[PDB]
Amino acid sequence: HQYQYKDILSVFEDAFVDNFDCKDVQDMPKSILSKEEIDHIIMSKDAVSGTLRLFWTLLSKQEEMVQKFVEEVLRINYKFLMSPIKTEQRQPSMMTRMYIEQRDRLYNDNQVFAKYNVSRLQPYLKLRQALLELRPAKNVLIDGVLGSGKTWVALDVCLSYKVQCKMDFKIFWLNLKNCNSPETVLEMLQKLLYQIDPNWTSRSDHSSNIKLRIHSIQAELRRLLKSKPYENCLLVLLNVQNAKAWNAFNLSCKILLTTRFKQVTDFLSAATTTHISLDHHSMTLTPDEVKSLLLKYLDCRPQDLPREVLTTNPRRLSIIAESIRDGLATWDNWKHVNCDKLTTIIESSLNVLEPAEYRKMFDRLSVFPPSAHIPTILLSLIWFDVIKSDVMVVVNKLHKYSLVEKQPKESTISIPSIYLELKVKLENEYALHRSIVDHYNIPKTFDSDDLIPPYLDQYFYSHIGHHLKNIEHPERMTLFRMVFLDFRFLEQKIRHDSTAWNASGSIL
Amino acid sequence: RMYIEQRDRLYNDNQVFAKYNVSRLQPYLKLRQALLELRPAKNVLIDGVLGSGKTWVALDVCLSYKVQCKMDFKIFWLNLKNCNSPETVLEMLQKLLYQIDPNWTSRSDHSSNIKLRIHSIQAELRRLLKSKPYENCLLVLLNVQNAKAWNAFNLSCKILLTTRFKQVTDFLSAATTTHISLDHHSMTLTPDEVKSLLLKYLDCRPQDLPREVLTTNPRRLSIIAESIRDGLATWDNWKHVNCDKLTTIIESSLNVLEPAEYRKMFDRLSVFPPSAHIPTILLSLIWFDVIKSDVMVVVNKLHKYSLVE
Amino acid sequence: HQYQYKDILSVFEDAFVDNFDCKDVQDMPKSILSKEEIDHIIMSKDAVSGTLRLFWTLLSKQEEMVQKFVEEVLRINYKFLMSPIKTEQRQPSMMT
Amino acid sequence: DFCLIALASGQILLTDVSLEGEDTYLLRDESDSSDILRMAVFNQQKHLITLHCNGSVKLWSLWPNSVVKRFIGSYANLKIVAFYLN
Ligand SMILES: Nc1ncnc2c1ncn2[C@H]1C[C@H](O)[C@@H](COP(=O)(O)OP(=O)(O)OP(=O)(O)O)O1
Ligand SMILES: Nc1ncnc2c1ncn2[C@H]1C[C@H](O)[C@@H](COP(=O)(O)OP(=O)(O)OP(=O)(O)O)O1
Repeated sequence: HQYQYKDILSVFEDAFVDNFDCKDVQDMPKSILSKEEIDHIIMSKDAVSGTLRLFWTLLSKQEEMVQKFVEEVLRINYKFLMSPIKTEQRQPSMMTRMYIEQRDRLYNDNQVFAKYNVSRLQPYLKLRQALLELRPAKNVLIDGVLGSGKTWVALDVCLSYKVQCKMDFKIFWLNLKNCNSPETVLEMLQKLLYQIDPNWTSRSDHSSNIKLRIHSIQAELRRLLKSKPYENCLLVLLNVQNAKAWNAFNLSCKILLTTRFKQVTDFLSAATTTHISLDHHSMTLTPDEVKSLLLKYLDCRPQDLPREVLTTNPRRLSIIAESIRDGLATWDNWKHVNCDKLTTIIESSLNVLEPAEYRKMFDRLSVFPPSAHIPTILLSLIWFDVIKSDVMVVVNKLHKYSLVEKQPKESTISIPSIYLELKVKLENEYALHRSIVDHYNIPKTFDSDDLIPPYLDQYFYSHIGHHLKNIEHPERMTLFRMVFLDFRFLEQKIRHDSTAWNASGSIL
Repeated sequence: RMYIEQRDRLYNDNQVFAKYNVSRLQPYLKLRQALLELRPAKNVLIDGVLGSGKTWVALDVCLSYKVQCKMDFKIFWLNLKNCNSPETVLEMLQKLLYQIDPNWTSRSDHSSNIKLRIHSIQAELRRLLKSKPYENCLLVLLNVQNAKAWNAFNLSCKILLTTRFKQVTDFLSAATTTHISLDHHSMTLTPDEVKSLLLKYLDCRPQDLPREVLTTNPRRLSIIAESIRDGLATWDNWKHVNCDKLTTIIESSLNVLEPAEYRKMFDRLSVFPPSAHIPTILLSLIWFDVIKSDVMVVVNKLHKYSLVE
Repeated sequence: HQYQYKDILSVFEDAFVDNFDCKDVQDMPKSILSKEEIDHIIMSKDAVSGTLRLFWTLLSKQEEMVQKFVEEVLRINYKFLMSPIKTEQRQPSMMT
Repeated sequence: DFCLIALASGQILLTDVSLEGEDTYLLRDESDSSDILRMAVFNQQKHLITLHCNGSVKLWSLWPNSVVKRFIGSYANLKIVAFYLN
């Protein structure tokens, strides 16, 4: 049986949290902790951070080190802390075995935390806070743009002891990843039924009305769940895809969500639920983290780390990290970036839309130079397959799918992201000239006059020349306004510096 | 008596340890170490290249007393040797059910959804297993062929694996499991061993032992050893080496691949003089049926199948 | 019901014995212990004597002093010892 | 002769342009070192010397941490006094 310190160590923290601080002690036998290690820990601002980052470092090491660490505390003034931890041996508390077992049945999700992840702190920390509290009808969303590792931060907190004890070692996972129409729901619902009890008689009749039928199950469930011990459980729903759907599972308590689509996180309201957003810039992949993550794939010294900063999304970060440990891209090459997986994920991810009504329309969006803003008024020109106010109708109809438009909400639209761009190769055939050319529509009207011209916002000063890229060069060399001193200065007009006599701290 | 009985029901696997094997030490020894420890959710892989006698070292340790007592004389064998698609799984799963208790009512409805159906069985199993005495058991899985599959049987405790395919031993991670590799040079057939194994077939004095060192794989070693006790090859002839069995084993062993997409491609590899290394850049020339980066795509797509690259 | 520190204090010692020594701390707010008091304690040769003579001194005093003493340990580096002793309130262990 | 660092309350690394067509801009936004007495730069640029009113040592890395403890470490106001030895 005999347990192993790194198995058990994670259990008791609070005691270990409160009355002890890492900074108190750097004895630092070098094998057991590197210098950079404890260099990093103390930098945390508080115990709940401080004590925490300790464990995650230790548990990433081979047992000998830990096996020595439980001894090392003895030599420190305080051994009182390590006498309990020595109740590993022949004394897993009759509770604790429940835990130390179950996380394994959680790790038998395998790949997931098997090799790859580096924790996180902020998104973790807010969540445990909330998910510790909620009482038996509530919710916590987790919203993120494609990838952005919600399904993981989902798990990881659900692994941490103090949670697992709060909820009585009952945690049920599902996937709505394919959920549409009544039929499918019945399935991915009916599975949930078996996990709770391995007895269900068909007794409620097989009557061909599918709509009725679930509402019988959903009944039989609702009672059973809140009825007995099983009083505190939580469902978890990964990749909720139907705004209904949801209403499938309403009956329960303590459930938890993950969702791409805007229309879900909008459908819920802060009254009965909380939020965790992973887009909010404070929540996402401290560049120090990317080092650790991008490390575990390449298996090379920090001198071998990439320079120039690639992105923070865990998805698309792995594909890079993976493509190098095996395939091409040299880690220095990458333009191609393993298009297939990147595609095969991004491709189906767009499968939701009305193809001619909509999927035609992204193809247009390749017109735009990346990362900028696009005036909605300008957007009116591109399609002209459907007409008039449909523009704002479109973006909305588009926007509801997660940032596939990416609203700025001032007189414009914003790039959905690198991803839904990054995919491929605009194609679009005839489009280029007339679409790039005719979208020059604005200026040639205004040429030379008094004072300050009616010239369009902050988009034209930047990329108007890009649209020239598809046009006649002499015709641009005329109007490229290298020649024209009037228009030209008005670019850097808006441009100032936050600081000193230079550019930026605000704007170049 | 529980023990001394059961090993017999283990030897009634017959051929296996009936006549042929000579033990081993190293691969044995590491394994008992691990397999003595693991608690009721864990794994031990056993990885080996084709043949290389994993299924045996598998058994042999499971025969040794101190194990057999640790696990309470309950050891259940399966074969996923044919496991694909939901249907088959249901079978090779449903068998396992009977061995545990000879009572199972169909009661969970026969509803035509195959996907649902197992997930009912797999439930009914999961409770029963960890429930009662039967608290410590181990499944054993020989020749896990579907990277799923696995996920068929997850519910249990103490299970154990054998796998050719790279993609399995990669899919698992040292966090929740250990490894035993049989390729690792320290693990494999001390040339002194080959003497003992190659002995029991030929039944002749050590003066009659082969000289020049043939190979360490138990598979393909037997075929030699067998072909001599009966058929041709003189023990001095062997170029032919009983191609059929050698073929019939190796042939189906390649049956996994996309035939025109891939099985065309081995045929190319015969270009190469044996045992060397081949520059991947050089590899680009040979096929030229599919183009450009597909080379590295191929080898990978190939490589995942055990060292077929 | 409510129990009273000098009632309960005598229960747990071993913990209080092992990992703590009086000599470690003379903070000595004078009302709670006289000078001669702690003058005498440290003179003992070992914890099993040392920790012990502590209690017998305390339990000879009125509850206020003790009532302050259970607080005084907090200010000392180690409060970990006094969190259990604060399980007096509404938690006499079903044994105790 | 690549960059030019300038700042007050921003603690930001900026860029220096040398006659020639090409120029460079950069953003940094380091944590606040504010209310230092003076500032300098080291030779290998991987180390950054910093001192405060009451005194302290804070190291930084230009590639995109303070101990007053042990010996001495008295409590008092630090003057402008500082220098480099061999
Ligand atoms: N903490 C993490 N550390 C390292 N890699 C991570 C982390 N979180 C996610 N990843 C990477 C590794 C995972 O293999 C990859 C899988 O994508 P995933 O995180 O599951 O996205 P997601 O499921 O949360 O959103 P989506 O549904 O769009 O995939 O994401
Ligand atoms: N310890 C052993 N001693 C003697 N012969 C052995 C030994 N192990 C394996 N062999 C030989 C004899 C067996 O008849 C022959 C059978 O192949 P086997 O060991 O079952 O391969 P394997 O099943 O472990 O891998 P594979 O699935 O590819 O066959 O291998």
